[PDB]
Amino acid sequence: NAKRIEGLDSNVWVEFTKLAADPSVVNLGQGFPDISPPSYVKEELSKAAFIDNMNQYTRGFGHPALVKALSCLYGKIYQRQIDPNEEILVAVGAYGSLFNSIQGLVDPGDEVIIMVPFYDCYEPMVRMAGAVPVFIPLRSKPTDGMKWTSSDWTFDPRELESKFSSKTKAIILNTPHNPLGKVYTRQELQVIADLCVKHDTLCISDEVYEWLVYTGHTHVKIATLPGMWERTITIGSAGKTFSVTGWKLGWSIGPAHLIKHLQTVQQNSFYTCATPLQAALAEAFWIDIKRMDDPECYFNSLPKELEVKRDRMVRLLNSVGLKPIVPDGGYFIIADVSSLGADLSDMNSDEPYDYKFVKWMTKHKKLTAIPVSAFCDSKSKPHFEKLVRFCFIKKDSTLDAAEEIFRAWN
Amino acid sequence: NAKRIEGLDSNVWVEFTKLAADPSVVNLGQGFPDISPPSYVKEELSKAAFIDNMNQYTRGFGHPALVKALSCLYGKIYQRQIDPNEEILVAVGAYGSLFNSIQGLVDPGDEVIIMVPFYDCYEPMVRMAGAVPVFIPLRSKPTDGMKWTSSDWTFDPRELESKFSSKTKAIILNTPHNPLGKVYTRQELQVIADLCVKHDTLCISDEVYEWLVYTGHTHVKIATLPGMWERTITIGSAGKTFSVTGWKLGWSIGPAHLIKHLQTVQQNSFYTCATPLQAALAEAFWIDIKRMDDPECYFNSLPKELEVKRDRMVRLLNSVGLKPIVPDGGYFIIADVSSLGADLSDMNSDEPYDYKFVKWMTKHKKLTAIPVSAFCDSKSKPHFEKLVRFCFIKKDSTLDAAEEIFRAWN
Ligand SMILES: [Ca+2]
Ligand SMILES: [Ca+2]
Ligand SMILES: [Ca+2]
Ligand SMILES: [Ca+2]
Repeated sequence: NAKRIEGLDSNVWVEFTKLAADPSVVNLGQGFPDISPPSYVKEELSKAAFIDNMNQYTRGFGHPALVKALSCLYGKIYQRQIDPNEEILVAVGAYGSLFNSIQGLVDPGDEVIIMVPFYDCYEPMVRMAGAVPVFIPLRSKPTDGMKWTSSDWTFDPRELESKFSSKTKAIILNTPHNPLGKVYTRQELQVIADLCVKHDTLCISDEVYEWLVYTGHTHVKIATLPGMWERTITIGSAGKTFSVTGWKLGWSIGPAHLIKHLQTVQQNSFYTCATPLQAALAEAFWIDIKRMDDPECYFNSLPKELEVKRDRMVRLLNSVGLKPIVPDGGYFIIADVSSLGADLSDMNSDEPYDYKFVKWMTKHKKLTAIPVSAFCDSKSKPHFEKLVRFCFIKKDSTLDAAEEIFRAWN
Repeated sequence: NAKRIEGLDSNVWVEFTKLAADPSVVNLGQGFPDISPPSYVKEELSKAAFIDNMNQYTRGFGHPALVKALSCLYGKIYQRQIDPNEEILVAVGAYGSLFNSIQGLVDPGDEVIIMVPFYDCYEPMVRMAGAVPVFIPLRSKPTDGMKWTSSDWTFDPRELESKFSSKTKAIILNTPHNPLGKVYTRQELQVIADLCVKHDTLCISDEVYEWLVYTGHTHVKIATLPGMWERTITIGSAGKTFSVTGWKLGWSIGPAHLIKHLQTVQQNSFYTCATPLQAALAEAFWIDIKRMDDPECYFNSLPKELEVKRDRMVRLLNSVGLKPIVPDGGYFIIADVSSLGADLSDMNSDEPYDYKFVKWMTKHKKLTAIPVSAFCDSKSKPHFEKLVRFCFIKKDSTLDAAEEIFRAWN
């Protein structure tokens, strides 16, 4: 194997599929919506399937109708004209956008700052570019008294400063956050932005859950803050926007001098994305761009729908004494498990607590979830190994089955 | 920009799409079928769109249904049990497969051997992995007096051997060849295998056109030669197989100890490919796998439809004193332009003759083609710059429109 990939071959994630394969199991593990996608999204793929051109090669950097849709949508959000050709790159999901960003912008021996826990691909991507990941953890503050929330988790601004050096190339920001559900505050984004302009670094901003923020919170884009447009790449995703995870289309939005470099990676890796999916997606975006101020709009109706399910899941978790962190955004909820019965001495292995716990819960209680330490650099794992992540973008019937289990739990 | 991407940002192929901005111009340039895809390819994409699961994430290394079909198809071809999980990897086109191969197996300072002319992504992919491309040209033999064919182009076994050394990691082989149409002989393939075995090098075999061989020629896979299975990655395409170029799905077939590395690259770049495309494709495969001896099988019916279109193009090219090289395979035809009225004063300074001629033919005859020099390293262009490539995977309307131009040439 080539050197750039030494030690990047870990997949405990096929293990988590194996656990979940048994069909008498309620799988609340991986982020697999089992709700229907919007009808019109399915319809549009079908319509595009029957047009010959829509089955042939389209523009390398994104299908013109799609990048037209995206520029119009984000134009509104940024309050800025966004250039469909120079300031957007369409790629194989947000995943591939992250790849373009890091491969195009990051050099061997560069430092990249990562907030732990992190969407897990951030570490191997930075190492493959020959760069050094520099970890800083989220820490929790005291609670309001009533409930534990995502907002009770923050970073230490002075600790963050301590991470930046002349070697810092970039920082990777993920908001709304996976796995916490944290919606970063304008004050938190201002601390980060301060350090990027101060240190002349870039910010890679992973905002795939931009539409899933709940009551009392607002998605704020760091790229919109003073001095940040020049230096930010902001990444979105079709899968997350339209509950169509199997489409694997995402976008990078930022200034032309940075998008250039992303574009070169794309050109030299896979060249172009699929035409029918992009065609269809552009129609779907149009359907929703035109009704943004209605509850009918998918950007509004989905978080309204999901918030109910969030609250249902909180209660269910509480009903067995798992201690839930109610999320500000996204469609994951994390739950501390330590105050349940520590049952695992006899499961013999130096695997972190939560892998063990999840394995136990799958065997005995017929429910799977994800161990939060799967989202942690090796030195950070002990500080998170009592934490377990559940996904709730599920239909009622699935949550019912989950309810069946928690009722019967004792 | 990251050092890895330095001077790999040229796409002279954007000037070519600019020449395609038709003031009523018959576009015979890029490999863009304008025949309809098989009706059932389209049908299956639509059916898939309506299944909720088919719109959500699938196995990262390739949709189960798809890897199974590939396994059964290619097992019939290789004469072996091919493991659908460990010996196949599904990627974003064959383009993505090549990228998987180079990033997975090639290190800085490795030498990779390429044959000129070459599909043009080969050079920058090699360079982006920090390796050094080593070029060997194809050369003409004396013709049989009667006609010029792809089989009049060959390599010199002694010249090829001289390009092998201990720095050589791999050789990229492309058969049937693009742009030339050459279906490599068993005798030719034997020379490559000998050198790969003697030198313990890899072979990356790009075989996207493997179904497009015309009468009096057979696709043979180097991977099937004695000693080659354990050292070859062989690449296929959804786009080329089912005339569906915009679907961007391709696969690498080969030994576990090589595929595991390609799997790593994919896992840290794009992760999973589109579910509905892959679901649909699997079903298309099953349809044709079950009818392989029938003239209805797309594998048989397509080369048959195309041979007629090739022959038609040979006449038309001849009809105006463009000397065509008849291809054994694929859907491109190269023609020698040199002995036309070959005077082009309008464009000064020596960027290549074929670029000037393609620009001339656009403006004056409303026909585009691709200049062969664009598939050559800088030292090789002079030897190939009187050659021009035309695409004939075109509906009768389009070739009728072609006839009218050749008719009105003189
Ligand atoms: Ca190793
Ligand atoms: Ca502008
Ligand atoms: Ca700096
Ligand atoms: Ca050797």
